[PDB]
Amino acid sequence: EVQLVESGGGLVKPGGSLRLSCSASGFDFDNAWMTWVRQPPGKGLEWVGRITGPGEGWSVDYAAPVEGRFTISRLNSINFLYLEMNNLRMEDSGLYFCARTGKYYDFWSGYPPGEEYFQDWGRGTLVTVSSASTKGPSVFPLAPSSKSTSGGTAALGCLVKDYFPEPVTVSWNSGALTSGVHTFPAVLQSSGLYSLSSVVTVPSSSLGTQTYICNVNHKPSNTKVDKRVEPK
Amino acid sequence: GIHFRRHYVRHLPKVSQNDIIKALASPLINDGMVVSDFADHVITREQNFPTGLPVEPVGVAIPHTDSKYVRQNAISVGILAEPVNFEDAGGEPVPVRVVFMLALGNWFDITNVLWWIKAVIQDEDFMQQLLVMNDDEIYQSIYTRI
Amino acid sequence: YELTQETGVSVALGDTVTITCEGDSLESHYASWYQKKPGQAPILLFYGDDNRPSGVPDRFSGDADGNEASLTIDGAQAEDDAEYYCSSRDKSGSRLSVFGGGTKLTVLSQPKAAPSVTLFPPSSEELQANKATLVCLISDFYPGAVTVAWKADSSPVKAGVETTTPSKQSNNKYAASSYLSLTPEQWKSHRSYSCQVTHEGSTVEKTVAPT
Repeated sequence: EVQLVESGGGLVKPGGSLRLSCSASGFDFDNAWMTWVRQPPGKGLEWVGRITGPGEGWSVDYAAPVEGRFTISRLNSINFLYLEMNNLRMEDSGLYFCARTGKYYDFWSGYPPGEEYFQDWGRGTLVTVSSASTKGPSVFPLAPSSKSTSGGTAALGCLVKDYFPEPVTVSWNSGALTSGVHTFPAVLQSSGLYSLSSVVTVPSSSLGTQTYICNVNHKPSNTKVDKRVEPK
Repeated sequence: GIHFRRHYVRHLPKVSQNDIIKALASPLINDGMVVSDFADHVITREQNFPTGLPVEPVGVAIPHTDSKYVRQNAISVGILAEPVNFEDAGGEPVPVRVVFMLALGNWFDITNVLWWIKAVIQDEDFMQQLLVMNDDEIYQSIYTRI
Repeated sequence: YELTQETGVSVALGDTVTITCEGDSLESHYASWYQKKPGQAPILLFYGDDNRPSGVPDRFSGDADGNEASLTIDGAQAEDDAEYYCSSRDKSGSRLSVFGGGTKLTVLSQPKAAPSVTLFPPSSEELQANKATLVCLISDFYPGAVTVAWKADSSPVKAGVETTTPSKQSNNKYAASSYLSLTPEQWKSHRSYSCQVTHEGSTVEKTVAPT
């Protein structure tokens, strides 16, 4: 399938500015209509705006809540879509998707200007608008135990404690270890800081030899931790 | 934009389905409204997505292609002497006498024009006039519509 | 704006269900429909009069009448448990688009699954940082409702407990976690701590000790 990759998300103060980007490949980007869509935490999808193509002269339409504050543009030469966001408010917080947009019009039953639908989506980039400060996580090892696992296997993990804002990414052995990996949803603590855990189930016999490292990246604080997890 | 000159209207003799496309494509080439091989792309789209419209009494076809092959919005109208078969747009051999060739690069203009075309072809009085009126009268009545 | 949908609908596994969307713009415009699961991008299911993208199962189909559009799932499977969003114009003839609020489809009569529980004691490194966190990880259960209680020795503790709401895993079961924050001194001054998970009348209790 085609690939859409959003980036630029992070923590911004109310009243601040932010620029998101989306890289696109696998289809005719120059002729494609492109839409931004967002999802505030725990809520539904909300259409943000759409930029058209050359025939419509790159015209852009915006949702009423963002009109005048947001600007959608595109750089076709490198296949990028942008969302420039000014005077941000807390209600702008959320996951921002970019989507390749198709156009539909049924001749006999349709009414202008037909409908737009969203055939491919990126994974989204997270925007947090808040006056709270960035805190990087402390990462602690959860030493292997085979008490709760299948015969011959052991569970070990990492505790990613007290960070803000979301998200953190966790991989194991730089992505070389993926099977048996379970990264749990974060808990929001009363402190307003997040914590999460990631575990991986490994063969017991491998505990002696193979090294197990969890890689934790917290982009908003520009922090990367590579934590070695050893018995016992 | 709109663009629809007087030489974008013509009659056609007792012609291939392919030939009709070329005949109507030529003035749209002569003004740079479309790419050099506009007729080529229109023909190919028709074989996959036919544009015959089964309406009584006058059969209609709306040949077009993807908007990325257009440079300036334009319409070309043709009146066939004898009915030429066009494949049905709904997958179902439609005998066509009027052809509306659309060279529209703007989506909102595409949907606006298709909406207008729908209303006209459902008017069996104006559809009749098109079969008897000349290149001037047809051009005149059609031009008014905005 | 404003297309509107029911907040949630239920369906017996293998049964037929219909999700509706209503709005003035639907008098003139078709809707498109999207499936969305948490942490995953939306997927287009259906659009226009009768258009289903090639990878979408045949049991999904859409219809429209008056100010209403409907997505029907003919024979719901566990994998269909998800949020469904409809989309269309915000007004007849408008160049803007909008989504409905989403409808949660829950598929009932899925097989019960007991939670697997893992309890980790605080690490040496955390104790040296003068902190202490007990980590109780709960996974692979269905349905998605559990209660977590903590004990110090055999006395209940509620101070310093943080528990997530359960979330769907990619395998259609649920996971949750609970954290107990202590001081090193509290951790050191008890014989043991326990995490007790209750799911449909059954409990699993795990215990750890400063050792």
